[PDB]
Amino acid sequence: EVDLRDLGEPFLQSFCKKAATSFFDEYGLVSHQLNSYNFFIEHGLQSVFESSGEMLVEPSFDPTKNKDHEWRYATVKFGEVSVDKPTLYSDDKELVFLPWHARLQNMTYSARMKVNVDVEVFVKKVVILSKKTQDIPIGRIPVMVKSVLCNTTEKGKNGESYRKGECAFDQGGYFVIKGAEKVFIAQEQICTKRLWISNSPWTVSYRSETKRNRFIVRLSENQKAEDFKRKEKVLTVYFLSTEIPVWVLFFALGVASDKEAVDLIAFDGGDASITNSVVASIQEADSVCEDFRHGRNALAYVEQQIKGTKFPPGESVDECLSLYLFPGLKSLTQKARFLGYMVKCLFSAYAGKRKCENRDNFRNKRIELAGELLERELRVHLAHARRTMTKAMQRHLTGDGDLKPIEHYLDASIITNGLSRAFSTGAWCHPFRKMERVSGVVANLGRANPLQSLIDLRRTRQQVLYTGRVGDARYPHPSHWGRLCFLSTPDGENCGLVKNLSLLGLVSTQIMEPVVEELFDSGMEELMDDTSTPLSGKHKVLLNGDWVGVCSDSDYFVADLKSRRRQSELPRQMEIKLDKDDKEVRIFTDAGRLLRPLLVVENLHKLKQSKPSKYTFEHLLDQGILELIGIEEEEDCTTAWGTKQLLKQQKSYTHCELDLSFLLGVSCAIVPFANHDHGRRVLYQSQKHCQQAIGFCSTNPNIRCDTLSQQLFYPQRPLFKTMASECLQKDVLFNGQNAIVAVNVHLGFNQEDSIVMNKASLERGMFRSEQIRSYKADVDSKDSEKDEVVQFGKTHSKIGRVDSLDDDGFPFVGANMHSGDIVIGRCTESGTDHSVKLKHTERGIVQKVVLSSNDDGKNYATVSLRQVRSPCLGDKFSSMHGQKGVLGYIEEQENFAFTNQGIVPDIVINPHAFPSRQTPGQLLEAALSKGIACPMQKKKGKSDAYSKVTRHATPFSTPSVDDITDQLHRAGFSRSGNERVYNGRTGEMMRSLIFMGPNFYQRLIHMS
Amino acid sequence: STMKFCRECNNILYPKEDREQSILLYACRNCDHQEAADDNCVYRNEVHHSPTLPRTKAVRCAKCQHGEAVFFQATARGEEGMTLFFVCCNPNCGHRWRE
Amino acid sequence: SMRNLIDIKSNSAINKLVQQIGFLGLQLSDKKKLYTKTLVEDMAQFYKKKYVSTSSSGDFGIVKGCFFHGLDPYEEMAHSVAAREVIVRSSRGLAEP
Amino acid sequence: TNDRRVILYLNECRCGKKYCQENSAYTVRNKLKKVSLKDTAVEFLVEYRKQQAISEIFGMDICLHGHIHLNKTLLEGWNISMQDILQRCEDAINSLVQKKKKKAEDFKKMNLSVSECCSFRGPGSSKDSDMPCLMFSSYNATDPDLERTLDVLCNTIYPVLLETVIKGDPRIASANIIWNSPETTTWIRSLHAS
Ligand SMILES: [Zn+2]
Ligand SMILES: [Zn+2]
Ligand SMILES: [Zn+2]
Repeated sequence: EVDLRDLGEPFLQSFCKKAATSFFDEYGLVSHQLNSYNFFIEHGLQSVFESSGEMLVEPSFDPTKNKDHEWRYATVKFGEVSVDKPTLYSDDKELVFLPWHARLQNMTYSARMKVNVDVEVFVKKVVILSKKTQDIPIGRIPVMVKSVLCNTTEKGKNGESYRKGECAFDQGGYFVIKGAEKVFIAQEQICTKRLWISNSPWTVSYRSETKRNRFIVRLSENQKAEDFKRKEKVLTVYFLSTEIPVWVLFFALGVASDKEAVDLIAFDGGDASITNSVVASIQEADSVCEDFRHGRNALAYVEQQIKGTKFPPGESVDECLSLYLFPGLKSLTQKARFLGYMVKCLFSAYAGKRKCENRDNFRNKRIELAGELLERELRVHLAHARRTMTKAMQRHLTGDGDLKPIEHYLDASIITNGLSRAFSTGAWCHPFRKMERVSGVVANLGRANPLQSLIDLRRTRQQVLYTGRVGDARYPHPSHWGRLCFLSTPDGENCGLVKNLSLLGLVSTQIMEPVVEELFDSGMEELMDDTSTPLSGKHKVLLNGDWVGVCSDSDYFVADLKSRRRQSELPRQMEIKLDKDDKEVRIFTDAGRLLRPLLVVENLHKLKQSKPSKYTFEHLLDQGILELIGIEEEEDCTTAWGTKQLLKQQKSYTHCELDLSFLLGVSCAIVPFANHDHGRRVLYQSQKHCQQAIGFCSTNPNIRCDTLSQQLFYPQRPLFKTMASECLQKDVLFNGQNAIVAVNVHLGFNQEDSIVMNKASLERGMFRSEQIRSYKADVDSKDSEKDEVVQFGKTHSKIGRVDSLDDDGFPFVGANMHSGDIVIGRCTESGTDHSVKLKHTERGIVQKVVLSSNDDGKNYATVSLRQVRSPCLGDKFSSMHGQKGVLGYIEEQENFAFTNQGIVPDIVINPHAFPSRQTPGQLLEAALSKGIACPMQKKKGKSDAYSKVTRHATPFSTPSVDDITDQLHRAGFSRSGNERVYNGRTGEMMRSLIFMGPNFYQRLIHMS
Repeated sequence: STMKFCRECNNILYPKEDREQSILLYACRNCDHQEAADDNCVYRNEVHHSPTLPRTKAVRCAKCQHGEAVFFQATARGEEGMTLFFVCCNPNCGHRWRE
Repeated sequence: SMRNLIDIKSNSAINKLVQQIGFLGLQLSDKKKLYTKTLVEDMAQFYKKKYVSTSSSGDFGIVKGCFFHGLDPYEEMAHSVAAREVIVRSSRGLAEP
Repeated sequence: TNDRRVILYLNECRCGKKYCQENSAYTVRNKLKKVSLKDTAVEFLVEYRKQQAISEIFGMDICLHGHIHLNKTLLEGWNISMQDILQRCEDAINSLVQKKKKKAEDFKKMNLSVSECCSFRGPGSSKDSDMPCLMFSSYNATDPDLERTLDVLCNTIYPVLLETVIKGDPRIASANIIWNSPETTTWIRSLHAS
């Protein structure tokens, strides 16, 4: 089987199709949103609250004895956190709470958090209710739909999935915040826990997002520039102040002598500039302190951490602070070696042997989804809650009054209002500076298509840092291959900053269950506990930017690690990175990389030997035929472009991609012939025109009370097929109808990108839409302040037009509301009208009346009007190729050119549109669909005569011209695509042959 | 300049010369230890740096049928003063001819 | 038909038709001065994607294919950075007139 | 930088000397194109030894001898002599201490450009002394008391030796010979029809 032929291409392409459809069966398309929110609820919520023990020193007074410091210093600490499923907390048997209740009643679909606090303040250091505090209300957190907390997920398909809150098209990765549908956008951050090499002052850097006391080593600063000084290394600012030279921090950590610190760095030898730099470093070192003499003669110069600091890092500023550098390292004999490694990296970057860190290369980037953002916001508002609480505990010095420890001091409304303003306002906390705000986060959720929701749920965003040489921050970088999309993007204020996650892209979540001990079983000798210098030229194995060991012959070691991962013995979300030049191995167990699956070229190919008729995706990840691969790991892999012929030409490949059209986004991958069009046209189609086309809306329109719902009558699917539309099996990814298009000059009405339809086709229902708009009002509870009562009524004294209103204040359910009437009777008892009225351009038949309310009685009213529109002489349409127009002339049927079968076109466009705009994909699509839908003669004998029919216009793997033209020759038509017509006015033969054939067109919103 | 180290303290050596015998000797600064030197160079730098010539495009070459032959000023061993020569930037040329 | 829909003389729309019957041409250079030199150097490096594994003929930035016969994914990406740069250039600024 | 360019036309034909035009094109560049010392160097070696007996000065003011080695092929390529380097270095170091600068380099030596010093290069380079010119000394601190604090003062005049010009005008930033095609496709001219 080592040839890998004899199980050839119809087997392998079938396997790729089955694997891709099983992929979408297991994961779906909103998988990352749900995984990050679920991870937050399962682990990170309890992980946030473990902060401290809440001491309280109560500094008020000391003149007298009865106001000494004799009242007890308190103590209290958090325990478990318990989160309910969301309920509607009414008295008299509280009720279960659903997202459609939240939308129609204008409330927040939120759940209650209860914390198991313990308090054991007890008078024994003067010169208890750990129990009865099991359930303390601490804020209300909102709940994602389809989460592990939403009540619409416990039943799979037909137990009770039909509840009253569902659509068959909805998959639900959104929120509901006071009646509105919110959605996070994925942010983009730098990958910390990695060394970062600048070059303007040469300042190699050990970042840490937590532990805001962490340092950089800078070599390109001389402190003066008079004649010139040699570049010497100063370990610059270390505790947000306090520069030190490098050698004081060597002999503070207990280096024995020199020539081991030169072997700790261990540069090339020679390259005078390096050794001149280090001897200048020593000569700068002894000029500021006489070091290396005692255990305190060098360590005593680490002295600026005491007073010359401006910010003394805690109490006991001594060797206790030596667990503020490098906490992942455990003793000083490794911290000295890691300092030597940092300096070796800096010296290797100076001589042009290691390239500096390119920021816009996406292996240096971690994407923050909803979990980390909720982490950040909740930490901010919890810290404010802790301060507000401890200021409240201190007001009861030396006299109790109200001492019940809980429910008198811990206010839930603080965290409640905080998390509400975070979603509603957009005032999102900055990831670095803990006082300011950022904005380009949670937005609204579009509903015009069911494709606009998919596009709106899969987006990632680079922020604007400063417009002085952003660099390549809006241009596709070769690390986007297979992960983000390199064709579709917005244009305008944020062109290229908001990027679309691809089809087969996935986002890693976290890896728990620590794996330091798991690496020993393939190599991985352990790191020593002394300088000495026994370290050879053996390779280095880092774990999240941390020395945990050293191995040799790594070409076998990473092979064995990948072999343990493919046998489901190491976790699946772990990248194995073998850097052969820098002599280094990196292992990632990180939260927020970008993963995608690939075919592993096995040497046995179990698919031949077994052949079941089913393949679950959990099953194919056990046999190691597929494999989740990140960006780091992929550049060590030579991957073919498909089983088509390309994995059969050679065997120099170690992987294969499933199919090449999965490089694109969710909306760009379904466009026929998409690599034939100019890139600007595909950007148009896949960012704006697909998001605007009129088509499917929902499968339960009785509950969606929103402004301007729209829908066609007869939606369709295209005649052709693409790969992604077949593996997804959503016909809601196509919103338009299969028009027949002929390119010909009309009388002058289709000039300047204008189109001409057929009136007979318009009268049989084609492109007939239907819109529904909703009108809303509100009034206080019933009688309370918690006259200006504008209670919904009639007010019979004939203010405006009241021909259709009933006594309740609202019309009836069959009315024919006119150009300008009264639509809601919101009038008071005696004063003038506050009633809502129609403006100049809204009218239509009443569909339903919905009357809901809020907790404080705030009664809500909803009236929906319905209209039916046929497309008028000012409306806009478009093809699948960014070729849009305006309907300018509606023509009667018997004047069109007709073929010998009597076929008439439905849309006629101008042939001056094609040689300039460079879209031959529309002509190829028309010829393909015309070759599909026609019959096939000579069917008697020798064949079933309908089996060699091409229906696949997959983008990067498309049928040739000879296939299409020989299909049109088989179907009976002319090979050039044309067709002879006769005129509808003179009736004789038009001299020029006309190009006809079906095309999927679209109808766009903002009609006029 | 290779670094040198002390045999007692293993710190870096500092070059230091007393003119009693006209001799160079490396000294340590840590304890008191001194010894006699071997080399000569106290310092070594190798400072750094470890086409923008005019081209024409209307003259015949020898091998390739191109117009280009980059011309720069030279003074060869059989030449005199200011002389020009013509070798095409194509590596097929390889030949240097006089006018 | 092609003699009669296009103005033969104009340079503006006579290369557009060679971009869809002939070949595209030079999609990448370092003189299209909005994307930096680093993008050019690692797009030149990224020609390891079956272009060094199979070939060294042609060059990065040169597309031997046309719109009508289709673009295989590398030169599609190169054409995307070119069209993206034209969008950024003709989109930004423009308040100087 | 638009305020600094000057285009120069050169049309003195002679009619039939056949490449007198292109010889006219480049010699006027040669009088103006700037070359320096810092570009043709390779290394820099100060050394107390090897000139202990060459130090003949009665009070022994002379101990350190900083070589600045060149590369031969660029010094032999552009027809740059070695004695004119001595000329242009000595008069510059005189005419800049005559300028009110300091009294740090008043006793500069600037000995001779020899093209073969000695079998040098203890630290590994392994060449055979090809233009090791400008083997100066710096006896300004007469009877040098401290060896190391005097070596740094032999590294405050190595830059001003590097930054000198050899052949060409000091004021010229560049000069370029270009554009053998005066037709209407290029920039604005004063005449070219001919
Ligand atoms: Zn010593
Ligand atoms: Zn030749
Ligand atoms: Zn020399």
